[PDB]
Amino acid sequence: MKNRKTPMKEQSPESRRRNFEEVALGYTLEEALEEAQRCLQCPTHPCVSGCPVEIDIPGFIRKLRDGKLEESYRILKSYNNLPAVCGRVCPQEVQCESRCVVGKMKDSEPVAIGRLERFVADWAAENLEEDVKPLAGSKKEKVAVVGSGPAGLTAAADLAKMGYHVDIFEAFHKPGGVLVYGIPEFRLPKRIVEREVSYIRKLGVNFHLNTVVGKTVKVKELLSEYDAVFIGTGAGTPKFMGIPGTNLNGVYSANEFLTRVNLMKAYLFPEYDTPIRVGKKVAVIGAGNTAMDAARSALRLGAEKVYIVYRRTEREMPARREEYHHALEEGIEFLWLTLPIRYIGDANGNVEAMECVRMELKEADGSGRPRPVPIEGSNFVLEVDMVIEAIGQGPNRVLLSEFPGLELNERGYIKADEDTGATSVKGVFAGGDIVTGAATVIKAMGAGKKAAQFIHSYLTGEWNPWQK
Amino acid sequence: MGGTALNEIVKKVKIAEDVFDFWIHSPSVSKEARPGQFVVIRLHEKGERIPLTVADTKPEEGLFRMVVKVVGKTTHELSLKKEGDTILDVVGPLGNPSEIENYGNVLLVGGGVGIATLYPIAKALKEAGNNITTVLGARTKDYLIMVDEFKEISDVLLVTDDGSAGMKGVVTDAMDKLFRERKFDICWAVGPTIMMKFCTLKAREFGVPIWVSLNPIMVDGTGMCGACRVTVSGQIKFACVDGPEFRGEEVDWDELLKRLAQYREQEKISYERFLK
Ligand SMILES: Cc1cc2nc3c(=O)[nH]c(=O)nc-3n(C[C@H](O)[C@H](O)[C@H](O)COP(=O)(O)OP(=O)(O)OC[C@H]3O[C@@H](n4cnc5c(N)ncnc54)[C@H](O)[C@@H]3O)c2cc1C
Ligand SMILES: Cc1cc2nc3c(=O)[nH]c(=O)nc-3n(C[C@H](O)[C@H](O)[C@H](O)COP(=O)(O)OP(=O)(O)OC[C@H]3O[C@@H](n4cnc5c(N)ncnc54)[C@H](O)[C@@H]3O)c2cc1C
Ligand SMILES: NC(=O)c1ccc[n+]([C@@H]2O[C@H](COP(=O)([O-])OP(=O)(O)OC[C@H]3O[C@@H](n4cnc5c(N)ncnc54)[C@H](O)[C@@H]3O)[C@@H](O)[C@H]2O)c1
Ligand code: SF4
Ligand code: SF4
Ligand code: FES
Repeated sequence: MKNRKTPMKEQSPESRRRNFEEVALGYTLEEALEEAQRCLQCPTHPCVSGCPVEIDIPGFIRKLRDGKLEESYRILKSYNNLPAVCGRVCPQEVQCESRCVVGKMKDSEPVAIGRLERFVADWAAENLEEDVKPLAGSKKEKVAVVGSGPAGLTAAADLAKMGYHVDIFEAFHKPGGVLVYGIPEFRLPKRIVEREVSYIRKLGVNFHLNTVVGKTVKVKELLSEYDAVFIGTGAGTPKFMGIPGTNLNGVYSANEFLTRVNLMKAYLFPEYDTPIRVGKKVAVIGAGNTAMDAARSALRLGAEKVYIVYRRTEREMPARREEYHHALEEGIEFLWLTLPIRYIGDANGNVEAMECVRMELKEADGSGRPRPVPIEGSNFVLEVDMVIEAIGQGPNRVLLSEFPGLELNERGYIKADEDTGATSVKGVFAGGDIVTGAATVIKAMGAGKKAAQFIHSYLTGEWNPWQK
Repeated sequence: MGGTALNEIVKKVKIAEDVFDFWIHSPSVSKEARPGQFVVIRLHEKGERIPLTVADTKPEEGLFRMVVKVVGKTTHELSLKKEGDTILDVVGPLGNPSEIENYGNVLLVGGGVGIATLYPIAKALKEAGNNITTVLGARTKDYLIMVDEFKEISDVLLVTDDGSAGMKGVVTDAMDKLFRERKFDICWAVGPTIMMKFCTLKAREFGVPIWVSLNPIMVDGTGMCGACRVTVSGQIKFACVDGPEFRGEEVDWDELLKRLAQYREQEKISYERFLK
C-alpha cells in the first residue's frame, strides 16, 4: 500500500547477466537521507532485537539524518567490524528489518536498515580514510589466528588494537574466507575486502598467506610458540550427495566452481590462467546462498539455460530474498520439490543428463522440520551439460584431530563457549562457522569480537576457564 | 642485503628437451616436507594453481627440488623463469606422506618426470633399510633423459629405455622380466596415469601389492573443493588430503584417465602464450 522502501540505483537484469559488476549500486547521499527520515526512532526499537549483535540501529540512522556521518560510522564500528559487508550480505529479511515496526503497518515495507549501514560504511570507505597505528606492540603476549575470514579478521583486528602480537595464518593466496573465494563480485566487491585487510594490516597485524596450519606449520607448533590461539577456520569440505554419476566430467562442488570463478577468476579467462568447463544448460542443486551465487556465476559465463533444483518449496529457501529475486531477474529457472537421483554421462565422458523425482510432505520431523519424501512415478530426467552441487559444507576433520583435548560437537564442529569462545584447550579460542556450522557473516564477526575480548581478559590474568 | 629471498629460484637446470629441474628456496616447505608430499604453486597474479611434487629437500639450507615436464602454459612459463626469479605462491607440503618402514625387497617403477616423485620415496625406503630394485623409463634416451645419478647411487638400477640400455620399451616389461628372481610384496608406480595403471595391472606379479602416486586435477590442494576426486575401491577419496599415494588395486584408473582429460580446451592459453 503506502510506505515502501526508497529505490536505489541497480544494474539492469539484461546487462548485468553477463558481467560481474555489483548489482546493487548503493544509495546516493540524498537517497540515504530520504530513507533515514522514514525511521520513526522507536524508544523500544525492536529493530535492534532483530540484529545478531544488536547494533544501535536508530542511533546511526539518526546521526545519518542529522548529517553527522562521522558519528554514524563510529556508532556502527563500536558494534560491527565489517559493516560494508553486512549491509550487502545480511539476510535483513529475516533479521533486523524483519522486526521493524513500520513494516508492521498495513502493507508497508521496513526501513532499509541494511542499506543505511552499507551507505555509511561505503561513503566512508570509497573515499574517506581513517588513521595509521599500529598499537599492537603495546602488550607482550603473542596470539595465533587461524583463518582470515570474517571471524579471523575481526578477532585479529580487535586483539591488535588491544596491543597483543597478532599473527593471522591463511591457507589461500588472498584474504580471506568467503569474502574472497565464496561470495562473488556482483554481491560483495573485493575492493571492500582488500580495503579491510589493508586496514587490519595497518593496525599492525601480520598476515601469513599461503600457510596451511597443520601442514605448513604444525598444530603443536602453534600451541608451543603462542600465548593464545583462535580457531576461525570456518567450514567447507564440501559434502557430495554421492549419487551415481557424481564422478562424471561436468559435475562440480559449489566450492570448486566458485573458487575457480571468484578467487581464480575463470570468467576473465584467458586473461587469468584458470579454466572452467562449458555449460550451456547448467543445474545447481540446493537453494541456499551458495547455490544461488553459483548459478548466478554460471549464467554470466554464457550459459543458455540455468536451473535451480530444490528438495523443498520456495518459502523454505534459506537464500537472501533480494538475491533470490535477482537470480530470477537474470533468467535463472527454479524447480521446487525436485530431488536428483543420478547423473547420466556419455562414452567420451561428459554429463548429458540427470534423473530426478518430485517431493511432497508426509511425516512431521524425521530429519529437518518439513522432512520431504519422494513420489513414485514422478521420476523424470533433465538435460544438462553442467552440474553444480551446493548441498552444504563441513568442518576440517583431520585438522581438528591434531588439537589434543579439543572436543567436537554433535557432528564435528568445535565445542566452544558461546560468549567467551573458550574451548577445552588452555588458551585456545574459536568462532564462526567452525563452531555454529553454516550461519551468517555478522555472527562470525561477533564471535571474533567476543573471543578477542576474552583473550584479552585471559591474557591479563583476570579470567581463566581452564582449571583442572 | 644481497641474498636469497622467499620462493627464489636458486638453481634451474634443463635436463631434457621439454623437461626442467628446479631447486627453490623455501625454508618452511623444505623443513616440513615428508616423502610423498607435494606443493601447489602460482607464478603470477593472473596465474593459476598447479600441483608439483617435492623431489628432495635440504632443510639446513631451506631448499627443495622439483622436476617439471612442459605439457602446457604454466609449466612452460616456469621453465622460462630464470635464476633469481621468484614464484608468487608456494603452498605446501600437501598430501599424505608415504608409509615408510623396513619391509624387505622393494621394486620401484617410474616414468620420465614421475621418477622425480619416485625419488624421495626410494631414499626414504633406503633410509629405512630396504633393498631396492629400480626401473627407469623415459620419453627417449639422452634426447630426453632419466636421472641415473639418483638411483644407481641409491640402489641397484635396471634401465628400461624405449630402445636403448636394458630392455627396450615399456617398463612393465622390465617388471615382467623379474620372473626367475623377483622379490617379496612391494611395487611402486609413478608416471603418467597409463603407466601407473599398467604397473598395477602387473596383478599377475608374485602376489606383490602396488603403491601408486596419483596425479588428478587440483585447485586448492587442501581438500576444500574435490577437484582431485578419486574413487578408491568403491568409495570416494580426495587425493590431496587422502592421497596422493594409494594402493593401485583399489584405484579406479579408467575414471581418473577420463577426469584428467576433463579440460582439453586448455590448449587455448598455450597458444596465446606461444605467440610470445
Ligand atoms: C557461497 C556462500 C555464500 C554466503 N552468503 C552469505 C550471505 O549472503 N549473508 C550472510 O550473512 N552469510 C553468508 N554466508 C556465510 C558466511 O560467509 C559465513 O558464515 C562466514 O564467512 C563465516 O566466517 P568464518 O571465519 O567462520 O568462515 P570462513 O569465512 O570460511 O573463514 C575461513 C578462512 O580460514 C581459512 N582456513 C580454513 N582452514 C585453514 C587452515 N587449516 N589453515 C589456514 N587457513 C585455513 C580458509 O582458507 C578461509 O580463508 C555465505 C557462505 C558461503 C559459503
Ligand atoms: C601431486 C601432483 C604432483 C605432480 N607433480 C608433477 C611434476 O613433478 N612434474 C610435472 O611435469 N607434472 C606434475 N604433475 C602434473 C601437473 O600438475 C600437470 O601437468 C599440470 O597441471 C600441467 O598444467 P600446465 O602447466 O599445462 O598449466 P594448465 O593450464 O593448468 O594445464 C592445461 C594444459 O596442461 C594439460 N595438463 C596435463 N596435465 C594436467 C593436469 N593435472 N591438470 C590440468 N591440466 C593438465 C592439459 O591437457 C592442458 O593442455 C603433478 C600432479 C599432481 C596432482
Ligand atoms: N603421478 C605422479 O605423481 C606424477 C609426477 C610427475 C609427473 N607425472 C606425470 O608425468 C607425465 C609425463 O610423462 P613423461 O613425459 O615423462 O614420459 P612418458 O609419457 O613417455 O612416460 C615415461 C615412461 O613411462 C613408462 N611407461 C610404461 N608404460 C607406459 C604407457 N603404457 N604409457 C606411457 N608410458 C609408459 C615408460 O617407460 C615411459 O618411458 C605427466 O603426464 C605427468 O602427469 C606424474
Ligand atoms: S524499528 Fe524501524 S523504525 Fe522503529 S526504529 Fe528500528 S528502524 Fe527506525
Ligand atoms: S548487522 Fe546485519 S542485521 Fe545487524 S543491522 Fe547491520 S544488517 Fe541489520
Ligand atoms: S584440490 Fe580441491 S579438494 Fe583436492
